[PDB]
Amino acid sequence: QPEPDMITIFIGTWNMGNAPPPKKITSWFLSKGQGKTRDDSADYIPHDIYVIGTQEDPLSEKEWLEILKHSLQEITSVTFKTVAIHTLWNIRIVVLAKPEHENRISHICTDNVKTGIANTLGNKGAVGVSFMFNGTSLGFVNSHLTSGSEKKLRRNQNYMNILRFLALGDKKLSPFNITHRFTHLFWFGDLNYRVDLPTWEAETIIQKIKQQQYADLLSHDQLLTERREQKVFLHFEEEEITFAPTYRFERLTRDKYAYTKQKATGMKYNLPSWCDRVLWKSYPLVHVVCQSYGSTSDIMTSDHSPVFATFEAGVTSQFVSKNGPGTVDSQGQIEFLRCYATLKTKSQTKFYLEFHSSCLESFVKSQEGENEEGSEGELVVKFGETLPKLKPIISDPEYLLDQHILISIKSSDSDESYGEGCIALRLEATETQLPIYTPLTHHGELTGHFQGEIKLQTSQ
Ligand SMILES: Cc1ncc(CNc2cncc(F)c2)s1
Repeated sequence: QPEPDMITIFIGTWNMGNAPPPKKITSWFLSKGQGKTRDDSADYIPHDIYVIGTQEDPLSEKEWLEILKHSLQEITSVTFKTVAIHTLWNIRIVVLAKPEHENRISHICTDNVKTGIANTLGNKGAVGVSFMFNGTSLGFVNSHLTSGSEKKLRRNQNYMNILRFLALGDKKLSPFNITHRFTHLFWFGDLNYRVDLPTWEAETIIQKIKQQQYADLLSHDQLLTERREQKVFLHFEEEEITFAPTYRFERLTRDKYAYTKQKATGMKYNLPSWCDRVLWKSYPLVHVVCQSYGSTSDIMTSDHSPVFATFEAGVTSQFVSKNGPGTVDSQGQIEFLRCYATLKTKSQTKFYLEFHSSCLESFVKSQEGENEEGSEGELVVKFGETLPKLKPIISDPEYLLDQHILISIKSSDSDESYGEGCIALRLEATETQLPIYTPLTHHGELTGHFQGEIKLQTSQ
């Protein structure tokens, strides 16, 4: 039975509004309703992995798992295995996988982050799950960010706290946050970004939604505008939105948006908004294709509608050779030529690099680079031809061309990372000098760039 080179992944996010679900929720897992929906001809085909994020979830873990498993069994006639479940307050993540994957999944991690301080600590934050699927690392984040139209900056701060402090994936990747630890990272939830239009325009917005004319609303969506301005979710993707705003509905229908200020809302307006979102970030040149992104129309117990997204994702096999794992494969090497880091720092410490990759026995430290002053007042750190030659554990091009090198540039004075990025080994040529490039981030904000050339030698 061959190992897969692709899987499909279902991502669901639903703010349940503290109400139990209705008896039938299958439309969620079938990607049926509004937006980019799944073809009816696929309804019996199970996804490989289902990741369910809830917010304001009133159920016990046992109660929700029974509903989820019975839903999937009805759709697919498959009894899914529980990979992980983790709950912080009323924020929950469930991961389910086809039984045939049970011995493909390992290194399961869970964690949570509580956002805010004093007043604002006690219900917002994030839960996450990571694991290895054969040779591929997968991370999943469900976050419930700060509410309210005038708190976009708070949401952005919540985002940065979550990516800094959520401890998932390989703890040996010490310089790297969750935005660099996984082949594929999915981040979803009630992100709570709003359509920024004046309150007086509520009925006009409702009109536009009834006409299915979303363009003049999406152009004011705070998540799209903050992402365009590089304030949040730098280097993440989101599918185009083609479904109506998923908040705030009157319960038990979808005919009415409930936007007016009430004592129950803290006298705040809740103009119709795309609160409920799915974004992803995959390593460079890894296959990932969104095959659905939409909302259900028939699940009406909450003031939010459920959101679904599905993906094709590239995966690799747990490779063994005569040599690696447990030795190098002398026939393989990775060389870096003419490399330099450009950093936004004012600091004047010397810097060194760390190269991390599961194609190495352990990470590799470089010599210090040569600092030069750049023409527009930046720091340029030159490595020239001084970088260590990296010795992969396996030389087979079928393995090595699918790998990635994580790079951290660290201060010699403090050993703190000033920037992290990732280089794909999926090159146009071997034994050939080729340009490489990554942006560098720290705490998920842009701090610089790394560029140079690579020369990859495989056994072929
Ligand atoms: C990484 C990014 N590149 C462009 C972005 C903005 N995308 C957008 C879509 N629709 C309506 C808008 F106002 C903006 S985010």
